[PDB]
Amino acid sequence: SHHWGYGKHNGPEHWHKDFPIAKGERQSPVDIDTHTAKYDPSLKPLSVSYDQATSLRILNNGHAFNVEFDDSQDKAVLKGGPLDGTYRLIQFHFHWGSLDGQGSEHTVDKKKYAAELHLVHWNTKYGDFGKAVQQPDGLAVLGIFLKVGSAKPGLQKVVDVLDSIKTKGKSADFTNFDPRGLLPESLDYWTYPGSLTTPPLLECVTWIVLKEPISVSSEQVLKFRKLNFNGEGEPEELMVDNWRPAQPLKNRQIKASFK
Ligand SMILES: Nc1nc(Cl)nc2c1ncn2[C@@H]1O[C@H](COS(N)(=O)=O)[C@@H](O)[C@H]1O
Ligand code: NA
Ligand SMILES: [Zn+2]
Repeated sequence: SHHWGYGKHNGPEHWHKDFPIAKGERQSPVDIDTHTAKYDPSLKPLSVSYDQATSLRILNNGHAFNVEFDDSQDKAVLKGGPLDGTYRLIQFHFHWGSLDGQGSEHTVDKKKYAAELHLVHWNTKYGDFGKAVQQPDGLAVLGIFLKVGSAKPGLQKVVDVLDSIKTKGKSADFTNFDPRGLLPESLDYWTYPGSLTTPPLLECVTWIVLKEPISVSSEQVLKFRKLNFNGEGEPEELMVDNWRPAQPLKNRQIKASFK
């Protein structure tokens, strides 16, 4: 069993030893250089259809927390933009910092945001998530940057349950949460082919990164930083800086949906 994390001893610079694809040709995240990304007038409109989303549970996995959805049918899907076909929402999670100046995985002209939200979807033509991650077009991850300013009301239900899942392996019922409340106003985006940003680092993701960040309050993000990487009763290691830094772009082009 693997023992990866974000510390000096088991962090991103170590991952390549168990997961050699870490040094691959389409690794994520990347820096988005806004003056090199090209507007692509042929990107179709992005369609976020979350009306029938069914959230189930929230889990501290020792790396982040995941809000899990019922993906047994087409209840919450992402279509359009660069995507062919239908991608089903399976979960969302975040990456964040110890301080507001770092936390995001993607960067924008080298700017790091305080946090990044990842809504993870799988291509329904592959039948299940485990089959989808074996395909170059198996996943679509919608990435949303968080900056610290005004509170995000649609996030507070998440923040308030975190006290009940402080430590690794803890979960809580998390029904009737509406992920539409985490979106910015604009769906303008950048897109590029990449990977999972955690082990196993599989090169199966179409990344769609929204240009407009959402604002969250310092109180909201401070509560993210009170979670623990450790399990119950173990010495406290605060769950902070659970982000992978930018990876080489290699032979890839980042496309913009907007001028
Ligand atoms: N052992 C594993 N096998 C497979 Cl098959 N998938 C896995 C995985 N461990 C994590 N995942 C997924 O990868 C996302 C992280 O990557 S991210 N930041 O969204 O790019 C996580 O939340 C999960 O969905
Ligand atoms: Na916003
Ligand atoms: Zn992620």
